[PDB]
Amino acid sequence: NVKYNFMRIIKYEFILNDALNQSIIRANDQYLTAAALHNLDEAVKFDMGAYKSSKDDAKITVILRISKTQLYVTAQDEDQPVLLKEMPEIPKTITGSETNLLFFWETHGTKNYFTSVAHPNLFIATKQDYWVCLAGGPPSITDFQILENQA
DNA sequence: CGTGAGTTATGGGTTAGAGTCG
Ligand SMILES: [Mg+2]
Ligand SMILES: [Mg+2]
Ligand SMILES: [Mg+2]
Ligand SMILES: [Mg+2]
Ligand code: NA
Repeated sequence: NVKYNFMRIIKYEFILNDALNQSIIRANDQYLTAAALHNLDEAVKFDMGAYKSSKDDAKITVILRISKTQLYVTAQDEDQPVLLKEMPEIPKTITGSETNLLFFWETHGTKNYFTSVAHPNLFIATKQDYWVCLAGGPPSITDFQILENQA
């Protein structure tokens, strides 16, 4: 059906801050969480890879990688934590169930939203005292600020 | 450093137009 093809990395080493000034950080080895940080060196740094679709998608599709690693952000289902998936190289071709690696990246001003290609009404979301999850919206926080050049 | 008339559209350059590329 729909196929996604990797173009290139379009953003290196950025930080995601939610609307509450909380940065995404590593929770353990599997998950991410969010926390208010004084020192942004504890914040995860991300790379963003752009994909084209085989059809005229409305919003650009991206993959999110933890910078200087082989760990890619992967969606599960609603209210479940995103998973860090280890991969030898960035996937050149994505279709079928592997679209859980991909997100539509939309901006509303300075606000950035990442919706699962596998679940287009679910967002990367932070929730107090819990891991970064897929969520439909409030009370979860779904709008992020992108802090660039944070290597 | 990235193709080949496509999703040609774009937040963007990748957007022209078959020819560079090592
Ligand atoms: Mg998580
Ligand atoms: Mg494609
Ligand atoms: Mg997804
Ligand atoms: Mg989001
Ligand atoms: Na489009």
